[PDB]
Amino acid sequence: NTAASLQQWKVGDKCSAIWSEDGCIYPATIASIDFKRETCVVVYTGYGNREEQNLSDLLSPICE
Ligand SMILES: N=c1c2c(n(Cc3ccc(F)cc3)c3c1CCC3)CCC2
Ligand SMILES: [Mg+2]
Ligand SMILES: [Mg+2]
Repeated sequence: NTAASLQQWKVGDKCSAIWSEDGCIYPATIASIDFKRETCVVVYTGYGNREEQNLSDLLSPICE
């Protein structure tokens, strides 16, 4: 699931996310989602590093 049925984000979606150390937003792909926790792991494009994010903190994709 019911949590997933009411969730906008899905594995593989493009989003943007805050890279907290530099205070700036960057493109990412959602690699994993825990729908109970409402957390995910994103893969930042180009760099390829992974980070946990709250689903609540994901942003609309950067225009491309
Ligand atoms: N692995 C990253 C690294 C940086 N950043 C920040 C950064 C700063 C300037 C820029 F043009 C692109 C990324 C980011 C990631 C992933 C998401 C954003 C800065 C150094 C490594
Ligand atoms: Mg719940
Ligand atoms: Mg669980």
